[PDB]
Amino acid sequence: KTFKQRRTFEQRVEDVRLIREQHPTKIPVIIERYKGEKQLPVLDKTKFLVPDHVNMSELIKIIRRRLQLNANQAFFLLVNGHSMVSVSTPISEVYESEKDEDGFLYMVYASQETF
Ligand SMILES: COC1CCN(C(=O)NCC2CC2)CC1
Ligand SMILES: [Cl-]
Repeated sequence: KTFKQRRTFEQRVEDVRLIREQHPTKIPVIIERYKGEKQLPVLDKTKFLVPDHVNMSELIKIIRRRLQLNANQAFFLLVNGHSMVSVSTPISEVYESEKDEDGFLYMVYASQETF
């Protein structure tokens, strides 16, 4: 069901190396609905190539637009299993400190802060 379940560590590592080769300015991001989630839709896809200069605050706006949310729906975005310390950090900086050992940056969203 989840991305890590669908692809071998080898396949995830090689895909990241290829994004490096072909999409060198992009951060490879996996974005997944919380398995417990009732309110928010699932995304049309899992793997997002994010320009490396956008900050976390803009990536939240992008995903809320991708989900076609309205002003008073709640949306929480976990990175590498935990709350974002700050929405102002550029995603290039977030990648270097929060990337998985496979080379992807793993995110999960819910309507609840208590996932
Ligand atoms: C904000 O992230 C989304 C942008 C679209 N995307 C791309 O693949 N980018 C376009 C270009 C061919 C690589 C990943 C999802
Ligand atoms: Cl690029």
